Amino acid sequence: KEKARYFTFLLYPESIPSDWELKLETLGVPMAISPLHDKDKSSIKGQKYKKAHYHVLYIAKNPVTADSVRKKIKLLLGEKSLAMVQVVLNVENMYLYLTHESKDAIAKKKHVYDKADIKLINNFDIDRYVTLDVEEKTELFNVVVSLIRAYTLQNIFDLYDFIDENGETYGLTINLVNEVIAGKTGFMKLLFDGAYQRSKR
Amino acid sequence: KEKARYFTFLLYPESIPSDWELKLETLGVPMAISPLHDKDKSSIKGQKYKKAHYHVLYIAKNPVTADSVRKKIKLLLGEKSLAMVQVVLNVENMYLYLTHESKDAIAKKKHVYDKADIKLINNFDIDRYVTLDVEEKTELFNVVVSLIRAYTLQNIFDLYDFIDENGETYGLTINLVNEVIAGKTGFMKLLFDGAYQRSKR
Amino acid sequence: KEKARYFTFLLYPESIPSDWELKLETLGVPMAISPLHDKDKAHYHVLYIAKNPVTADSVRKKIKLLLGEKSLAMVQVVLNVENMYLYLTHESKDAIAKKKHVYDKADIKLINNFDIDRYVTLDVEEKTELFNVVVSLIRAYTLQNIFDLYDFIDENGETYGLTINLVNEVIAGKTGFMKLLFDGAYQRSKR
Amino acid sequence: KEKARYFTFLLYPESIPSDWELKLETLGVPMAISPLHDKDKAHYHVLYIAKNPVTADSVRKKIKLLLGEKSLAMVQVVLNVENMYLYLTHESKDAIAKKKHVYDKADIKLINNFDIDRYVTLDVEEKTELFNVVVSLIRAYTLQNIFDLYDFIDENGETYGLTINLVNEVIAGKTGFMKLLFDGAYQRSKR
Amino acid sequence: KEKARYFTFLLYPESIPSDWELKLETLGVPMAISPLHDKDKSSIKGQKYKKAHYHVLYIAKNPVTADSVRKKIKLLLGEKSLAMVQVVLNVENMYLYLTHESKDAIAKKKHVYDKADIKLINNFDIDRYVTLDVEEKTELFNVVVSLIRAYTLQNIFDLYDFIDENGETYGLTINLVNEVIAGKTGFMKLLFDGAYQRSKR
Amino acid sequence: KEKARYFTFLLYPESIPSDWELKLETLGVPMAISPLHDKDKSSIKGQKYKKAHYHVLYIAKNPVTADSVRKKIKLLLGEKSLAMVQVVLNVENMYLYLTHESKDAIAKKKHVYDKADIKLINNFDIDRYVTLDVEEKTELFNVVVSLIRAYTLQNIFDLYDFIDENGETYGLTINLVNEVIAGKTGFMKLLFDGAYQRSKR
Ligand SMILES: [Ba+2]
Ligand SMILES: [Ba+2]
Ligand SMILES: [Ba+2]
Ligand SMILES: [Ba+2]
Ligand SMILES: [Ba+2]
Ligand SMILES: [Ba+2]
Ligand SMILES: [Ba+2]
Ligand SMILES: [Ba+2]
Ligand SMILES: [Ba+2]
Ligand SMILES: [Ba+2]
Ligand SMILES: [Ba+2]
Ligand SMILES: [Ba+2]
Ligand SMILES: [Ba+2]
Ligand SMILES: [Ba+2]
Ligand SMILES: [Ba+2]
Ligand SMILES: [Ba+2]
Ligand SMILES: [Ba+2]
Ligand SMILES: [Ba+2]
Ligand SMILES: [Cl-]
Ligand SMILES: [Cl-]
Ligand SMILES: [Cl-]
Ligand SMILES: [Cl-]
Ligand SMILES: [Cl-]
Ligand SMILES: [Cl-]
Ligand SMILES: [Mn+2]
Ligand SMILES: [Mn+2]
Ligand SMILES: [Mn+2]
Ligand SMILES: [Mn+2]
Ligand SMILES: [Mn+2]
Ligand SMILES: [Mn+2]
Repeated sequence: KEKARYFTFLLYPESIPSDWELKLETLGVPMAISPLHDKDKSSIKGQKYKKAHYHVLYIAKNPVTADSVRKKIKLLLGEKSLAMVQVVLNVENMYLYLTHESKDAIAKKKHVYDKADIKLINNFDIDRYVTLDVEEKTELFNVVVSLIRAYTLQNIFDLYDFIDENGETYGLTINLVNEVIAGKTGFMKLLFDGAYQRSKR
Repeated sequence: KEKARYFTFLLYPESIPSDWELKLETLGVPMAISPLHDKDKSSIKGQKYKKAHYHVLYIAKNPVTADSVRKKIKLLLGEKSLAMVQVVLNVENMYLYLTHESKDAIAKKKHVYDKADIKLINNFDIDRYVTLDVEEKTELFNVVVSLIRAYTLQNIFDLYDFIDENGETYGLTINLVNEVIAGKTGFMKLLFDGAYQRSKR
Repeated sequence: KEKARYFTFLLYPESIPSDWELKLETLGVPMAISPLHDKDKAHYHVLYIAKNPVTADSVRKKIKLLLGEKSLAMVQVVLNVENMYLYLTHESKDAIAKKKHVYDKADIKLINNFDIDRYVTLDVEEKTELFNVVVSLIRAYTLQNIFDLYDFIDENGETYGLTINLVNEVIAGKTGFMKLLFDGAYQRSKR
Repeated sequence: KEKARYFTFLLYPESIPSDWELKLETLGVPMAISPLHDKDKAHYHVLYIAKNPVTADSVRKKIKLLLGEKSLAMVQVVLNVENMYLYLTHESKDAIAKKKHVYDKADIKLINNFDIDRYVTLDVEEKTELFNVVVSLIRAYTLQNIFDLYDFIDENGETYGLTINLVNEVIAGKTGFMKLLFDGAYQRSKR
Repeated sequence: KEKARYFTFLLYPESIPSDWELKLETLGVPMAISPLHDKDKSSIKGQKYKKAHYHVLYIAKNPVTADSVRKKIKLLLGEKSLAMVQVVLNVENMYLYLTHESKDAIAKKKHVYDKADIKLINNFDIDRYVTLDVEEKTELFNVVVSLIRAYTLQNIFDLYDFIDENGETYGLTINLVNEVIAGKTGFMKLLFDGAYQRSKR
Repeated sequence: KEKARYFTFLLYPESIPSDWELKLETLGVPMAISPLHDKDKSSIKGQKYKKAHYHVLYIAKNPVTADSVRKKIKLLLGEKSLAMVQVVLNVENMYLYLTHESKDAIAKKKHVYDKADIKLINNFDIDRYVTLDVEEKTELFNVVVSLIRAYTLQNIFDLYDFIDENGETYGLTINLVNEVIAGKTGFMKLLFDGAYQRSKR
C-alpha cells in the first residue's frame, strides 16, 4: 500500500479517554491538535453545529501505512476513537485548516477558531515543516535590497527595525530576514556601506 | 530512477474536480497552468480538435521522483486526472510551449493561445527559473567592471543608480546586477575601494 | 554513494581473534563497545566514529582485514549517536519500550578515549533556532561585541538555553553575519 | 562517478528525426554541430555544453529521449573544447597530422548561441602562473588598487600577456589575496 | 581497487642494492625507515631470529593504488625487493610499530629497538601526519576563546606570546594554535575586536 | 607491458640529424634536453671523457610503452639515434641529473654543467611537474608565521622583501610564499594586523 510521513484524522470528545491529550504524547511522535471544533455549520436540518470534534495533525518518524496509524490510535484510545485516517499532502495547509484559516477554509467562509487553543504535542513546530525554496530566497533578497536602498537603512539593525513595522507589507518577518540573508553576508555589507556613504552626502 | 525539480503533465477538464485550480494551490508548490487547450489540430480523421486539456508546469521544492509527483496529483485530484508526468529539461521553453509560442511550437505552426489565460499558482514567476548560464555571468561581470571603472561609481548604490538609468544600454536590470555579482562580493569590494581612492586624487 | 562519520555493527566472540579489543584500538578511531550481549547467540555491539566522512563499505573492509572476513557482515550508519549508545545497554527509549534485557553500563569498553559527551552536536534546525535567539539577544540588549555577548551569556545563559561552548558551536561559520550584528549594535549605541 | 560540462557524441542521419536540428535547440544548451561527415557511414559530430557539471549518462539519456534510443550509443567527455571543435572540420592538430578529410567551417551548425570564444578558460597551472605575475607587477610598480592595476594593464598588457578580462578571470576568488597586495603597496607608498 | 596516501612494506638487506637508502630518497616522497629488524622472535623451530628486514613507512603525495607503489619500488630496487605492500590505516601507530613501541607491539612483548636508528627520508616528520580529530579541534578552540577572553589578548600576537609561556598549561603549542584556528579565521577576528574594544573601557 | 608518462634516454651528436632539435619539437610533446655532456669522467683506460652525448627528458601526454617511444624516436631521428629508453621514476631528480646537480650526482662528484645550456622543447616547465603536498604547505605556513612574528613584518610586501633576501635560509622563494599562503588569506590578515599593532607599542 502507500506510505507517507504526514497524516490527519478526527477525535471526538465523546469517544476518547479523559487523558487522551497525554496518551497521544506517549506515542513520541509530534502532533498538532486543533482547538476544539464545536462551531462547524451543520447543513443538517434542525441543527446549527456539527457534533464536537478535534482535528489531529500527526507526523510519523518514518514512512508508514495509513492503517498502521489507524491501529496505533485504536489501541491507544479505543476502537471508537477514530474511523478515518487521511494522508496529508500539504502540511502547512492542513495546519492552517486547524483553525479554518487555510485558503480553502476562508473561501468556504467557515468558522474561524483561536490559534492559542492549539495543542502542540511532542515539540511539534510547524516551521520545522515549512521550507523556503531557492528561488523564493533570492526574490526576497532583491526585496531586502530594494528596501535597504529605498529607505537608506544603514545597518542590520535599522533594517531589522524597519522590518518590525512594515514586515507584513513586504512579506518579511525577522527570522525570515535571517534565513534570507544567510550567507549573502558579504553582499549585505556592500549594501550597508552603500547606504551609509549615501546618507553622508 | 531519477530526481529533478522541474515537471510537466496534462490535466483534462472531464477528469478533474471543479475546484482543481484551488486544490493544486494547496500543494504549496509553484505551478504555471496553460490557457485551456481546446484548439489543437487533431490528425485523427473526422476531427478538428484534440480533446480539451490543460498543460501544467510544476516546480517541486526539492529534487524528487517523477512518480512521487504522479501519486501526489492522483491523490489530490483522483486517479483519472493524469497518467503521464514528464521531467522538464528546459523551463523557459516548456513555459512558452504553454501558449504554443516556443520555438518548436512555432516551427510546427501550432495554434497560438493567449498569454493572459495562463494561471499562475503559488506566486510562480517564470523569471525565477531562468538563470544566467555561467559564461553569461562573467561576461556581464566584466561589464559591471568596465562600468564601475569608467564612471567611477564608488559603491553598490551609485552603481545601482547608474543601472536605473542606463540599464538597457548594457543589458542590465537591478535583479540582474544582483544575480551577477553573486558571490563575487569580494571582488566588488576591490572595485569600489579602487574607484573611491581614485576619485580622491 | 553515501558518506558519514557515525557507524555501528556486530562482533561475535566466536568469529574474532582473542585480541580483538586491542586490534580495534589500533585503528586509532574512537569506539564504544557494548557489554557482552548474551541475554537477548552471544554478540558485541560496536559504536564507531570515523574521523572523516567515509563509506559504510570502507569500514566493512577495514574491519574484515583487521579481524578476519568472518567478523562482521553488516555495517549500519548511525543517525543518532546518543540513542545508538544507550542502545548498547538496551537503555535507549526504543529498547525500554520493547522491554529488552538491560545490561551494565560498566562493562562498556571505551576504545581510543571515546567520550559520548563529545559527539552531541546541534542538528541543523536547532542551530538556526538559537542563532535567531542570539540575534534577538544582541539586538535586544545592544551587545556590541563577541565579549559583551559572552558576558551576557555567563549570567542569563540558562534563560535562553545558551552556554558559552554552544554560542561558539552556534555562531560557527555565521561569523560574517555576527559582524553585521555587532556593527549594528555599536552604531545604534552611538545615537 | 564523473561529472563535467563539456561533452561530444555522434548523430547518424539515418537514426534521427528529420527535425533533430530543432529538437536539440529545445534543450536550451549551447552546442556546435559539425558539417555533415560523409567523406571519412555518414554522421554528425556534436559538441555539447551542459550548464552544470553532470554525468555522461545523464546526457546519454537526455538525447535518447529527445531523438530516440537509436540516435546515439556513445557519449564522451571533452577534455579540450578548442580542439574537439576544430576536430569538427578535421582542422585540429591531431586531424591534420592524420591527414583526414577537411570540411567547410560554414556548414557548422551553432545551436543556442554557442560561441567557441566563450569556453576558453585558463587551465589551473596557467592561472597561478599569471597570478604570480600580477603579484610581481603590483609589487614592482606599487599599484595601490584594482584600478591602478587595471590602468597599468591597459598600457603594458601585451608585455605580460594580460588583458583586462583575463586579470578578472585570474584574480577570481583570489580576492582576499589581492586585498593583501594593495594594502601592501599602499602602506609602502606612504614611506 | 582502492586509493590512499599512507603505505608500509618490507625491505630485506639481502634483496636490495647497497645504495637503497639513496635510491628511495630519489622518489621525492617522505618515508620513515625502521632501525634494522634483526631481533624478531621467530616461532620457527631451531631459530631465534627472523631473517633481518627493514620496515618502511611511505607517504605518497596523492591518493594512489597499492600496486602503483609496488611497481615503483620493484623498478627502483629490483623485483626481489618487496612482495607485500599494505595500506596504513593509522600512521602514528605504524610508526611507533617501527621500534615495536606501538600499543599492539608492547602488548605482544616484542623486541624494542632504538628510536635513533630510524632513517628519515625526504624531511619526513611524524608530527606532520598526526592531526587533531574534529572534536579535538573545537575543544581547544573553545579554550583559545576562554583564553582570549580571560586575559584580554588583543591580537594574534599577544595570544601567541601568551602561548609561548603558558602553553603546556592548556595543552597548546604554537603550531597547534595554528592548526586549531585554521579556517576559524573570521571567528578569531571577532574575538580580537572584542578584547580590543573591552580593553579600551 | 608497463605504461608511464615520464621517460629519459640518450642522444649522440654523431648519430643524429643536424636538425634534431627541431625534429623533436615536431613530436608536440614537452621535453628537456641536457646541456651537451662532453665532460663525463671515463673509467676507460687512456681516456678522460666519455663520448659526447645528450640526455633527454621526455613527457608523453598519455601512459604509453617504453618501446612506443623507442620506435617514435628511431623513425624520427634514424635507428642509430637511441638504443636505450628508461622510465623516469622521479622527474625532479632526472632533471637535476641533466646538469649533474641531482643528489646522487653530487654524491658521485660528477662534472657539473650549466643550467642555461638546457634546451626546453615544447614549453616544458619543470614546475608543472613539482607538487607541494599538503603537509609541506602547513609546515612552511608555520614558518611564514614564525617569520612574520619574529621580524615584525607588517604587510605582504615587507614579507616579500624579507623573502627576497633570506629566502634560501628558510626554503622560501616568492612564488612559493604565494602557493603557500593560498587560501590562508584571512589568517595572513590576522598576522599583519598583529605585527602592525605590535610595532606601534
Ligand atoms: Ba466514553
Ligand atoms: Ba441548520
Ligand atoms: Ba524553516
Ligand atoms: Ba513556502
Ligand atoms: Ba509589530
Ligand atoms: Ba466530471
Ligand atoms: Ba532572473
Ligand atoms: Ba527607469
Ligand atoms: Ba589520539
Ligand atoms: Ba539563453
Ligand atoms: Ba645482495
Ligand atoms: Ba601536528
Ligand atoms: Ba618556552
Ligand atoms: Ba651521421
Ligand atoms: Ba682515465
Ligand atoms: Ba607547481
Ligand atoms: Ba616536493
Ligand atoms: Ba636575491
Ligand atoms: Cl551567515
Ligand atoms: Cl553573495
Ligand atoms: Cl567559524
Ligand atoms: Cl571572485
Ligand atoms: Cl585559515
Ligand atoms: Cl588566495
Ligand atoms: Mn472541521
Ligand atoms: Mn498541446
Ligand atoms: Mn542486541
Ligand atoms: Mn569523424
Ligand atoms: Mn617486525
Ligand atoms: Mn651522463
